[PDB]
Amino acid sequence: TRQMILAVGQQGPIARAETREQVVVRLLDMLTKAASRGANFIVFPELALTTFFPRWHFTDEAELDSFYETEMPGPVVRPLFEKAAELGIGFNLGYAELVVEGGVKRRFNTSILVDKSGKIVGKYRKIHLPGHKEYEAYRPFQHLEKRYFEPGDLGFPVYDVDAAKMGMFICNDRRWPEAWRVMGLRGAEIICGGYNTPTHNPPVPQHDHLTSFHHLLSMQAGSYQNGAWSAAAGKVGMEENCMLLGHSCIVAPTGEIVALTTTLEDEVITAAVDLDRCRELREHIFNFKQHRQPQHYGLIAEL
Amino acid sequence: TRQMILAVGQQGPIARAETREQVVVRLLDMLTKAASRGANFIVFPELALTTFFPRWHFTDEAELDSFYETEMPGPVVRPLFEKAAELGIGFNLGYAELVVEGGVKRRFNTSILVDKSGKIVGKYRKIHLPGHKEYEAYRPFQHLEKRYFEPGDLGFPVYDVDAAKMGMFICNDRRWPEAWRVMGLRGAEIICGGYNTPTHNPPVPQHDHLTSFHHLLSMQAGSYQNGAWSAAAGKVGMEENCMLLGHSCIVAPTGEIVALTTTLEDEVITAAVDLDRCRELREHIFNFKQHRQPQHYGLIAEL
Amino acid sequence: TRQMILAVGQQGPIARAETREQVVVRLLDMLTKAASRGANFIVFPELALTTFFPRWHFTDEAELDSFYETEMPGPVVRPLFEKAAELGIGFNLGYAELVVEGGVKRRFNTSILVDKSGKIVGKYRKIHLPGHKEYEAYRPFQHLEKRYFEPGDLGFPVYDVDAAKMGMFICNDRRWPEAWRVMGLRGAEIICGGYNTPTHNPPVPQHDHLTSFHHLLSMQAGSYQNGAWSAAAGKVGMEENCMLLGHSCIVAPTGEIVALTTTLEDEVITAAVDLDRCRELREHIFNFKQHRQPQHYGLIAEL
Amino acid sequence: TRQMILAVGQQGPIARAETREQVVVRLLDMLTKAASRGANFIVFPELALTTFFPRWHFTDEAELDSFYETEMPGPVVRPLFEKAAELGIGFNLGYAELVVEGGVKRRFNTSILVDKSGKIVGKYRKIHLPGHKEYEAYRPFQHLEKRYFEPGDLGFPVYDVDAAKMGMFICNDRRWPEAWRVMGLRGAEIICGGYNTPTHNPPVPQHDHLTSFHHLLSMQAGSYQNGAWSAAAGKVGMEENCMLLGHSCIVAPTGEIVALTTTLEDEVITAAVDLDRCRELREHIFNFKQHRQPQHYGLIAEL
Repeated sequence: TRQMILAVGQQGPIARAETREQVVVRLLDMLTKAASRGANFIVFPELALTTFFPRWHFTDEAELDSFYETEMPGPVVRPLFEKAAELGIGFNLGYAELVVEGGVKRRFNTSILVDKSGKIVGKYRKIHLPGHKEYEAYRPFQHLEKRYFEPGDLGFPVYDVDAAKMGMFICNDRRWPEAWRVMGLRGAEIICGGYNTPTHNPPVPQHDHLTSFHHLLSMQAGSYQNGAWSAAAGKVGMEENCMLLGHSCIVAPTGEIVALTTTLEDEVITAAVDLDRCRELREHIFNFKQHRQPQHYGLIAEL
Repeated sequence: TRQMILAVGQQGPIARAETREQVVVRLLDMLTKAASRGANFIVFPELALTTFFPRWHFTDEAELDSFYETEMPGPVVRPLFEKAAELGIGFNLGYAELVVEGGVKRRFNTSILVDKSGKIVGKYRKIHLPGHKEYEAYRPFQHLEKRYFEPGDLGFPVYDVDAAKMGMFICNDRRWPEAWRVMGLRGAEIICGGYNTPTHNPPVPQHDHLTSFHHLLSMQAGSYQNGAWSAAAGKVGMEENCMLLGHSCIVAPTGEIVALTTTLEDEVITAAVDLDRCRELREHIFNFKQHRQPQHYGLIAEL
Repeated sequence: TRQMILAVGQQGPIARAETREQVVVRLLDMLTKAASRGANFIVFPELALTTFFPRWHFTDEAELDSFYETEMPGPVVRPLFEKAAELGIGFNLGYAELVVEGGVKRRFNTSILVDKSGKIVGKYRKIHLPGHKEYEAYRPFQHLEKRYFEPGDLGFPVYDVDAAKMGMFICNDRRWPEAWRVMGLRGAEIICGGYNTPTHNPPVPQHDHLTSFHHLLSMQAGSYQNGAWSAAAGKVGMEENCMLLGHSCIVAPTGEIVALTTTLEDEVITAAVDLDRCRELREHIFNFKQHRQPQHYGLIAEL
Repeated sequence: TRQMILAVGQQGPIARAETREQVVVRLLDMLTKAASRGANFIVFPELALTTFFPRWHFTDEAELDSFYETEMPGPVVRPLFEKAAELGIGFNLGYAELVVEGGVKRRFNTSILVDKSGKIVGKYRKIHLPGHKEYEAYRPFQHLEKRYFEPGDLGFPVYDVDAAKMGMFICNDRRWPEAWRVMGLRGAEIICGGYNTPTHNPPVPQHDHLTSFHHLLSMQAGSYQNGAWSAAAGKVGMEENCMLLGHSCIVAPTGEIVALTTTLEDEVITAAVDLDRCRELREHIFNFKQHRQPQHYGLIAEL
C-alpha cells in the first residue's frame, strides 16, 4: 500500500539531574500514545537521553563522559526497544555516543533507526557540528559541539525501514542543502531527525526573532526540492535557563507543513504518509534524470 | 559604502503581436521610475522582449527565429542601454539568443548584466530547462523550452557589477539548490533573475494552488542558505490566455521578503541593500570554510 | 481532563450523478478512519451530501428541490448517525435544508453538530451568503447562493458538545471577523465548519493565486484573536469542471496551523486538542473583561 | 490620481538619556531619505520621542511627567514639521500627551497625522492599553501602560490627509478586529500606526517565538478584511536591556506584505500605493452594504 502514519515525539526540557530512567518513562509514554493514534514510526529528538550538556565547559573528563552512551541499548534504554517491538512502532533516537577505536576515545552526536520489530537498522553521526571549540566569554551560554564531538564518519546514508526508504539528519544538518540532496539522490522517501535549537544566538542576536522562521524554512525547502516527506523532533522549552525552540513538525514532499506542535512540553503529533506522493515531484518538476545537470555542480564537491 | 537600492521591474503580459519597440517603451518607463525612487540597478524578467513563445508548437523555423535576438543590443533595444547610462542604473535583461556558428544555429534562453555605465558586464544561459520535449495534445498550452533552447554552456558565473558581486539565475533555476550553491561558493552578494511561471501545470494540477508558495519558498531558502540578497522579476498576468504568476520579489540574505508586487501589470518595487548584511550568515552559521564538509558531498557532482 | 482529538474529513469532488448513498459510504469511511486514529469529533464539509449545485442556473423548481434535505437524518443518512454513536465520535455535517413555514418554502445552507451519542445538539444556518442572485453572463460558472438560500435565522450560537463549547461557521462566514467575535464572546472553545471555495474568482481574477492564502489567513486570525481552536473541512478538487481549493485544516488558539491536508481527495487529518489552551489568550492578551472597550465599537452594530 | 508612495520610518532604540533634540535629528534623517525615494507620507513609531518608559515602575511624578509632551510641536520638535512642509511629506507621529484641565492632569498614549503642508489634520488616543496595573516583582521589565495612560476618548476616527482617507491605530490596537472594523466602516483607505512590542512576555513566555507571527498576522488580516492598505512602524532593538520586535511593514488591501524591514536600527521602507486598490475587496467579496448582516452583530457592541 506504501501508506503509513508517521509520528514525532517532541520532548519538553530534560534537567541536569533528571536520570535516563526518568527520561525513558517519558519516551515510553509518547511511543505508546503515538501507537494508540495509529503511528508505525516515531521520531525523537537529538541527544534525547540527557540535558544539552554542550552548553557548559567541562574540566573533568569523567563528568563529560557520563553524558555518553557506551552501549545501545543498555539496560536502562532497553525497555523502549521492547515496547517498540510489542506495539509495532519503530523510532529514530538521538544520543551521545562514545566508542574507543585504535587508542582514541571517539565522541559522536548520533541517531539510530529502529524498525517495528525493535531492531536497529541504521546509524548516522552528525556531520555539520555548529558552535565552537573553545570557551568564549562573550556568550551567555556556550555551544561547544565542536569540542565534544567530531564530525560523523558514516556520510549521509539512506536505509530501508519497514519498506520505507529513510535518511537521517541531526539538528544543524537540516540547514545544509547538501545533506538533503545526498539523501535525495540516494532515494530517501522520508528524511528525519531531531534538534536542540536555542531561540537566542549570541553571535548574531539580530536573528533571534527569526528562529522559528529559519527552522521551518529549512524543513519545507528540503522536502520540496527533494520530493521527500520529512520530520523534525525537537527537545524544547526552558532547559537549564536556556530557551529551546519548539515547533516540531512533519512535512509533505510538496513542502507543506502537515503537523506542528504548539506546546513546549512532551507532545506527540502525527500525519498520514503516502510514500508514492514523492512521485508528484520526483517524476515531474524534480525528475533528476531528466533535469539535473551535474556537469555544472562540480564546485560543490571541491575540497 | 557597500550600500545601494535594488529594484525589480515586473512586466505585465506581452502580446504575440506586441513589437519590441513597444516593449522597450515599457521597459524605459520602469527603469526611469526606479531611478526616480533612487534605485541603482533594476531586474527585468526572463525573455523580456517577447511573449512567452515556448507555449506553442512551432512548425515553421522562420517564425520561431523571429522571437530571438541576433545581436544585443540591436537598434530597437539600444535606447534602454542609453537611458541606463544616463540615469546611472544598471539592469538584468532576459532574452532569447540566436547564434550562428559555421552555419549552425545555437539557441539559448539568456540573461545579461549591464552596469550603471550601460556596459554589458556578464552573461548567463539557462541550465535547467523545464517542461517536456514532444507535443502533448491534452495540454491547454505547451511548455517546450527543451526543444527551443539548448542547456546553457557558461555554468553559474558571478560577476562584478558596480562593486557588487552578482550571480544570475533564470526561471526554473531558482528551484535547484545546486544553482544557488555554486554562486554562493563563488561569493555572490546578489543573486537575481526573471521568470514566466504559469499558475496551472497540466501534468500535476494538484499543485496549482501552491504556485506562489513554491516560488517564494525557493527564493527565501536560496537567499538564507547562501547569505545572499536575491530578486525575482516575473512577466505576469493573462498572456495569450495563459495566466502567469505574479509576486515578483526582493529578498534579504536572511530569507526575509523585503519587497513584493501586488498587481499583475508593469510594476516597480525597490529595497535598500546593504552588501555587508551577507556577513550575518556567511561569517557565522553558514561560514563555509568553517562548517562545510565537501568530502561528503561527492554524489552531488557525480555525472 | 478537557482533552480530546479533533478530526477533519475533507471530501474530494462529488459528481452531479453521485448519489447520497454513495456519499454516505465515503463519509462513513472517513468517520471510521478518524475513530481509528483516536478522534472524538470529525468536521465534514459545507453541503456535503451533493455536488455544489449553486454553480448552475435552474429553471425547474423540482430539479432544484432535489438537492435539498427535508428530513435530518433521512433513511439514507441515518447510517452515519448510527456509526457515530457506535464509535463515540460526533460530527459537524453541512447540507441544504428545505422547510415550509407559514406558506413559504424556506431554503437554508445548513450545518448541524451531532455528539458522540449520535444526538443532534445544535444547528446553524449560513448568514453570509456569497455570490449573486441573478444569472451573470460574464462568469465562466455561477455562484447563485443568494438565489438558492436566504440568510440564516439562528444567529451565531455556541453549543455544548460533549463538554466542549463549539460554534459553527459555514464557508464565507470564516472571512468575517464579526462571526468569529460573536461566538468568541459566547465562550466558544472550538469554532468549526466546512467550505466550497473555487480557486477562480470571476469578479476579481487577480486574486486567484491568493486563494489558499486568504483562506488560511482567515482561519489563523480568527483563532488567534478569539483564543479558539478552529477547523475547516473543504469539499475539494475538480468538481464538474470547477477546481475547488484544498488545504482543509485544524488551528490552535495561538493561530498556529497544527494539521493540514495535502491531497485533493477524501482525506482525514487529526490533532490533539487541549481546551484549556484557550486560556493562554483569553486570560491574558485577549482577556475581554480586562481589555475590551465596547463603548467604542457601536458602529459595528449599526443597521 | 489616487496614487502615492507610502513610507515607514522604523526607529532603532532610544536611550533613557537620549534627548528629544537627538531623536528629532534621527527622525529628520529618515523623513529626508523617504522623500528622496519619492514618499509622500511617512509613518513613525508609537511614543517616538522617548525611550519606552512604561517598562519601569515610577515613584516620582515629576520624573514621569518628563516623558510627556505639553505642547505639539514644542520648539524642539518644530523642525520636523518645517521639513515635512518643505519636502512635501506628511507623517504619523506617536508621543505621550499630558494635558492639564482645571488643574487635573490627563495622560494619553497619542498619535497625530500631519499632512504634506505640515498641518496637524488628525489625532488619535490609544484605546486598548496592554499590560498590567500593579508592580509585579517577578518580571524582568514591567508593562504599566494602564497606570501611565487613560484609555483614549476620541474613538477610532478616519481623517482626510492629502486626498487619502487615513485611520490610526497604536500598538496593541492592531490585534483587535473591532478597531480595524470601525475604521473600515468609516471608509479608511490607509490604516497606520506604530508599536513597541517586546519579544518576551513574562506571563506567557511560551508565545515568545511567535512574536513576529502574531504581529504580522494581525496586520495582514486587518488589511484584508477591510480592504485597506496598512503600515506599522516599530521602535525596535535592544532598548534599555529589553529586546523590541522589528519587522516594521507596509501591507496591501489584499493582506499581502509589500515592504518589510530586516534590521533593528533606524530604517526606511517604502511602497507604491494605489488608493483604488481597496475596491478589489470593498466592491466585491467585502462589499459591506451588500454582504454584512449587522442585525446579528449586536453582542459585539454590548457594554
